[PDB]
Amino acid sequence: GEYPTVNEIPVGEVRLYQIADGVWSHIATQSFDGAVYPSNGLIVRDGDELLLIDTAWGAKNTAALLAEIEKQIGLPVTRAVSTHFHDDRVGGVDVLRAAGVATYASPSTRRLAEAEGNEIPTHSLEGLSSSGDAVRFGPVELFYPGAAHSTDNLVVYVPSANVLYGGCAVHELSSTSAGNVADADLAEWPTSVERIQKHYPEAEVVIPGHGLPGGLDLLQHTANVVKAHKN
Ligand SMILES: C[C@@H](OCc1cnn[nH]1)c1cccc2c(-c3ccc(CS(C)(=O)=O)c(F)c3)c(C(=O)O)[nH]c12
Ligand SMILES: [Zn+2]
Ligand SMILES: [Zn+2]
Repeated sequence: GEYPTVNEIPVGEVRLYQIADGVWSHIATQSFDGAVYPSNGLIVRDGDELLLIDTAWGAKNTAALLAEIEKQIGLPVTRAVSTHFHDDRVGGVDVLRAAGVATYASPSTRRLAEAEGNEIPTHSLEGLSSSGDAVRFGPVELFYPGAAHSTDNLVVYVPSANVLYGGCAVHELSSTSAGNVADADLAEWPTSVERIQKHYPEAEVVIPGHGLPGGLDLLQHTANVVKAHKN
């Protein structure tokens, strides 16, 4: 019943967590540079189909994700959106594509994934190239807040449930630094978070790219930890 953590997640297994009616997060763990991390994605019911947001960080994790969705939900995943180009978002796209899932990302994400040697979603999401842009995609809205954790990071809102999935632009309340900042814009990140706060003031649940969901406080906390990292 509590939100899953690594201590409950061996690398290779996947857990789902009900967030709201027709909204789950998925949680998996992965090793990277000799340390183990959790990471989140999202599942949104789309009538009798499912929309997936982000892979489960790796090929075997993503296969395990699909099997867990079949066990717990039993509806087919038909589309997936990756919210930036790092392996915790696109690693497993090849598994999805071989399982019949149509994979999508912004052109920016596709270019960055290709340049870095990461797996590449098939379809380009236009209409997201300027900060503040939003488009509909099934039961969600996709929003480009500006550069933050990465230049291409997207945010996802589920209007039926007022669920804000921040992806890696948003950190959990317990965080003590801004995570993996290799590709970040620390100077722009607070402005991008401010755009998220102005756009989605009625968000009830906020989900970070890694760690525990909470409320709107995650947004201000993220700005605070990023500013202190920069300083
Ligand atoms: C898949 C990959 O993405 C980075 C990358 C760079 N180049 N290519 N891939 C990745 C690999 C390994 C670790 C991470 C983390 C991370 C998240 C939170 C904390 C705890 S905290 C907020 O208090 O600091 C952290 F310590 C690290 C992130 C992210 O922050 O989103 N992305 C990671
Ligand atoms: Zn990332
Ligand atoms: Zn991340």
